Amino acid sequence: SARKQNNFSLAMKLLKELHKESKTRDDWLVSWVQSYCRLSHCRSRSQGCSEQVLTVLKTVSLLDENNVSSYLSKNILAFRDQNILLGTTYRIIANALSSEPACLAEIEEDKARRIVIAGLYQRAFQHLSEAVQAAEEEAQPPSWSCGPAAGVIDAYMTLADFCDQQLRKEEENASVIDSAELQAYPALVVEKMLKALKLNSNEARLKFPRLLQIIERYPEETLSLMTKEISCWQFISWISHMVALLDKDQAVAVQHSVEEITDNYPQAIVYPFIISSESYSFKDTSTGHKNKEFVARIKSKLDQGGVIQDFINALDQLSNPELLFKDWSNDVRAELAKTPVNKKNIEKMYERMYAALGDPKAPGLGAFRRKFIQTFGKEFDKHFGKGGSRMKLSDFNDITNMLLLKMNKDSKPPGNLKECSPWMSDFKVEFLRNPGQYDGRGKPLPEYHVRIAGFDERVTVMASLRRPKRIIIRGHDEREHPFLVKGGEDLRQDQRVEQLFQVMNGILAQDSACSQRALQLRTYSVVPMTSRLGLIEWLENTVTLKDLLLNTMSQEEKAAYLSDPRAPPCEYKDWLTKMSGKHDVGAYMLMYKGANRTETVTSFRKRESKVPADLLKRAFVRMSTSPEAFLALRSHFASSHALICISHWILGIGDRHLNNFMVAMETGGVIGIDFGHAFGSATQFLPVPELMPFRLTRQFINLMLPMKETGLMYSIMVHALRAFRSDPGLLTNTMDVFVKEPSFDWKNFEQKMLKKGGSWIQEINVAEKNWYPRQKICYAKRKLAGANPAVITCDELLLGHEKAPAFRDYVAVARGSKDHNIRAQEPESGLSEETQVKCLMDQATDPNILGRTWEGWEPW
Repeated sequence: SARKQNNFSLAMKLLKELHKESKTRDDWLVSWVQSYCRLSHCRSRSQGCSEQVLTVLKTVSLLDENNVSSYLSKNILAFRDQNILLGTTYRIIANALSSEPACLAEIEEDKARRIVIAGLYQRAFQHLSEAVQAAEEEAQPPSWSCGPAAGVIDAYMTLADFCDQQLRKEEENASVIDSAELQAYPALVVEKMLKALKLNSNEARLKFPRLLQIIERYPEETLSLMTKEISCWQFISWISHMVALLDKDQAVAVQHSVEEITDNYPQAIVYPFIISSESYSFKDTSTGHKNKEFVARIKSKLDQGGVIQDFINALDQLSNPELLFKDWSNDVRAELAKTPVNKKNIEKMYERMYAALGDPKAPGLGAFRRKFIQTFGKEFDKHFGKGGSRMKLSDFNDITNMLLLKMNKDSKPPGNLKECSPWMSDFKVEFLRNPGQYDGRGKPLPEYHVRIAGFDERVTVMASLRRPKRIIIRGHDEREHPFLVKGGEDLRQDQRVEQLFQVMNGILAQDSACSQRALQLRTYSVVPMTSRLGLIEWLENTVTLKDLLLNTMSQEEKAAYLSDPRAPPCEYKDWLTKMSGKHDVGAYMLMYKGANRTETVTSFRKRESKVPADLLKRAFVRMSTSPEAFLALRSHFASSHALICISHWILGIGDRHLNNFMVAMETGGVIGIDFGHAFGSATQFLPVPELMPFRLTRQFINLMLPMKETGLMYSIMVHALRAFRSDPGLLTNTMDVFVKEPSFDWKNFEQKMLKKGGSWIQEINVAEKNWYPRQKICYAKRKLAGANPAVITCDELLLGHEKAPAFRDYVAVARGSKDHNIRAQEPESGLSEETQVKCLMDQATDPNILGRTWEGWEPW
């Protein structure tokens, strides 16, 4: 139990006090696997772990043979011993081995081949990985010996994870002998898999569909074993991933999941219901028509008692008007350029809408009534009487901006309260429906389902871009539950975002340091629905901190705050127009001189951002009823804010404005809501050249007051990194599948755009046929995950487009600005553990990289 301690020297004296004591022979065995699980802990070193292995390997076979002939435990113990052979095989990247006479040859080849130059320099990887290949197969007898469950899983997994890193390492080179050994592993992926899983490590199933297309899939391994899956539950979390793939993905291989979906349709019918609708896609050709017709009957297997969905959809449509217009003027115009598509695709985009406008007095919408459209669709029955009856002309693409604008001046008058005349509110339950939300955890768990107990007629509009509309679901289990409305949003990437996010805080559990001081990161449950719509969960008493800044001005310092924003785009926009002629781009490539920039931000960010350093902590005295809980919630304020800069950086930014992650009034805590841009796009993309990793506003550290030394405390970011590196597979294997997979995520992010506006969306797809990375994201992404510092070297390397002016500034700012200020020159582009963070916080408040920036992005 001493080994629990995450410190090191302690387990050294204590091995000695159990190593001496001899009276039992089996005591000394546990002392071995103790000393070697100890060996495993120090293996988090760089060369130290290897050294420990070198020392333990000399004494691992030293007394192991002597102590006992065999044990169920000895065998498992043998498996553990084999485990350290992995610490041997790894690490040497063709480097110069330090001066180790006598010791190296003696154990490099002789201790590696059994159990010179012909086998090492080019082949030591094969010598060592075969000594452990033959050692791991000697962890197969736990499959034949019955026992108490626990030990088999520990090796089952670690067996497999040798082969994932085997296969992706194999995704770099190809030969004939590697392929014969590569034909010995991939059918061994399913065996370590399953084996009556009792503790879910779900990442493995997900990598596997990729394994069925990269080679000729294995029907039998997938047919036999996968029906014996429970040998409860587990049918869930893997929810959406399969249905997409089975219908069209993987051809015939994809079908093996139709025995999956129907070995999982019966139990928990409730969940895929909401998605499988969205997962229609399409079906093609001949041998799949036999199967397309099959799951089309699986569709007939779920429309029963599922006759309630159309009504729900009608209600959402009745609910919004502006979202439809913007999902209309952009989809209509310009997409009729190129080669004209008058096929079935462009005619249905009508039926989604132009049929939702020719039927408000017709049976299409006689079953799903609206009231705003009742007048509007009637005001729209007339204009569509002339605009719709078709056309098929291309010069009128530009003329549709006249009509849209006219109806925009007719769509802003309405949008009023109540809105219980659109019916959907007065939907109720008859004969017990002869409910929203779902549970996706592991384990059986029945009675979990909430039941909808009608709505409340009252509603709330909350103005923000798309103008969403808050909702309180009134519910069965004697409680309520509020929701929000985003019917234009493709809630799918943010879906996996939170999945990857409790992958995150699902690793913050297990580290002694992280757990010690209790440091988790709150997130919620988006619920996507049928691609064209979706809703979102809504906590209480949280708000945008921007309002904690407005109401703290008081009409006094608000007459001094009315113009406070005004101090940027008056005094800062003027300083643009002197840099170059006024416009939208900012002519930021012309923005030159590196000290002039530092002048206007050391001068104007001081004079301005000293007004809200007071105002901030002054919004922090109101929060405080008494002077003792103040040092708890300003405290938890950082407790949260540090877990996000570090976190979002790994994710690919948070890009969240002062209204895009919200603070909670009651207990601080900064759950972040914005998830539009991801990875490098927010800076890699040309339409908006914006660069900064996290956000650290000059008047933020100001809040902490005399927190100038370091920041976030050197505590936050070091517990942070440390938890991120210690287990690779998870965070790693999660993003790697998240990409390359969904068609929306890539090349269709050009389509995810036109969000703010549309002037950005053009000239992207034509200039971005070089945005097909997959292999240059993830590799350079995992070196990010903690394996590399660089930080600066990362961004320049990240952007492909020539940067005559922009690239120099980024390189100049990342290293040059701080390289005469040494925050960026001296940290190596090779490796450093926590150094990269010290500058990471640094390479943000540098007034040089704060100067040339975006307006409204709250850059202070």
